[PDB]
Amino acid sequence: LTPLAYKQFIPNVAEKTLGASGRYEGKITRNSERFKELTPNYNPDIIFKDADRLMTQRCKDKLNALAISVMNQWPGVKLRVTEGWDEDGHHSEESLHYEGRAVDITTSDRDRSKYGMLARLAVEAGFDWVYYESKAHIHCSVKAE
Amino acid sequence: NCFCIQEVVSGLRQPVGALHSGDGSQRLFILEKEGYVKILTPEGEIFKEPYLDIHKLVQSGIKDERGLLSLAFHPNYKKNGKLYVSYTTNQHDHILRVVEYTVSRKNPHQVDLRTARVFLEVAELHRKHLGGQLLFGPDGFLYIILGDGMITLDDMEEMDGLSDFTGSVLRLDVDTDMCNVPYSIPRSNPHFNSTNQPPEVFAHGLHDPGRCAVDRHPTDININLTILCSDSNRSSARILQIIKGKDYESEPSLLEFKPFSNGPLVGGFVYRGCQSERLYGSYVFGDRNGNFLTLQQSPVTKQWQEKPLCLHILGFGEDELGEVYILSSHNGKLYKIVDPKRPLMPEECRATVQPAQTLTSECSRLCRNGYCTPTGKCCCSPGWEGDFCRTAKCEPACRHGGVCVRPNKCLCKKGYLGPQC
Ligand code: NA
Ligand code: NA
Ligand code: NA
Ligand code: NA
Ligand SMILES: [Zn+2]
Repeated sequence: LTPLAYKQFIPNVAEKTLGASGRYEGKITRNSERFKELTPNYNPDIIFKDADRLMTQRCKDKLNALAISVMNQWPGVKLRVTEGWDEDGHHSEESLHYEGRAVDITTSDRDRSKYGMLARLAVEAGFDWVYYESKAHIHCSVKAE
Repeated sequence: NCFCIQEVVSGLRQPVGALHSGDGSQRLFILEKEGYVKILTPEGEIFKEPYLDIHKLVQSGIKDERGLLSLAFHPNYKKNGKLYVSYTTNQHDHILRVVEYTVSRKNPHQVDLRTARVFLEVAELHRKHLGGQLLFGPDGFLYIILGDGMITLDDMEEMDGLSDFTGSVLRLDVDTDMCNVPYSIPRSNPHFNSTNQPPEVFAHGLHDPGRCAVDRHPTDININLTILCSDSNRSSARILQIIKGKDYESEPSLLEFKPFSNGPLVGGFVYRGCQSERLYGSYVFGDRNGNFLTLQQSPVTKQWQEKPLCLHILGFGEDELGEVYILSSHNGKLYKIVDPKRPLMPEECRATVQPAQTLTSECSRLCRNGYCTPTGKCCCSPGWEGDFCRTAKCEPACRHGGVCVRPNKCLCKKGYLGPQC
């Protein structure tokens, strides 16, 4: 397994193309009926920084599959989620974080060096779009219903 | 013992800083907070028409560091007429933008706004600790000092599209013959040819820097350039040293010492002027109340000594001759520092004023359907090729000795026919 380069993303296309995570339908709030597709992820093998556990199923799957890949990769190191669904603001419009289809992740030890390989693991985990967004975190996302 | 100041111009509109371009014209360009750059003749008069005017693009404010931040002329502006400006804009509180412009090839005293070419667009969450000071080094590369913008780690750890450039110094080679990119990265750079780090980053450790003094003639032999900054966040000063003939493999460390005493501090500078012989080589820093002081290290021991300098401040300036200026607060005016011990303009400081002339470079001359790099290369826009982008390029491209002329109209010589021959 070869790590992802800084500021590199897979697939090598725009996130909201059909090849990646697909188009963006709209922001998901609570008074919006579509809020029912979002459900908490109580995986004990994942660290939530912190309603940060709410997310779509395809996201839950890909994320749960990744949680294993991490501790399988490093000794006693878990998968850490810094941001998931955004209940309001904190993001630019049309961000998949508004649809619970996106997640920002790091390792438990905050070892920025591992981040490169982490992204790769997320790619093989089946994430529809992974992106080495910055030194501080990786951004992953999936498609919807 | 004491220094004196003489007024030069009033009625200024929220000045922030002033500088020259090194082209003989001895024009003093004055940056204004709200997005204007006015010119001051060597005589002392202000032009009617602004050199630059982008008050619409720049979103400033009073208090709040937003607005026109800094501007730096290319070392060869006399030939290429290239300049670089940093400012805040918006539509996330705002954006710190760094762009390259080019003076009108018709009028040397005004820039062609169409020649805008964006290099960096830094995301900003707040309106403090922005920085944005532009400057060139003896190496020729462009430096960019950026404050931390108060972007905590948590912020950058749970937010997308954040700078990742804030709180550090950047190194960009603007002299490139490459077209696919706005600029290139020096091999000297630490993170050059890297796969895990931003090649632009030269060093980090900044927070809320004022105007950093740039000593271009360090008293050292190995150190060819040194930059001294004053932070306030606590409060201290940090300086970055640089060697010309050195290929960095790692990050240059910022020296964090504490020379100053207690109070705040607007900024500083190193006197390179001719007017004063005693002030020569001395670092000078002042605060918003006109309280100044001088700094000086030592070849041996390398200790710093602080001596008070006898005499609302908004910024400083430096003409071609090296003479420093003060900008205070249409209330706003420019002053000039003068050493009473010597004449205002000694017989040796005299200099013939060569007026700014039109760009006569080869690129500025015959370069169409593209732009000129600071090195003179004409980067063709899509649909063009050849030295100066005159050779039309079809889609699909012409085959069998086919020559493109009209929009995608190939041209097959005798014996051939078809859309692409
Ligand atoms: Na404005
Ligand atoms: Na400058
Ligand atoms: Na290097
Ligand atoms: Na030197
Ligand atoms: Zn994200």
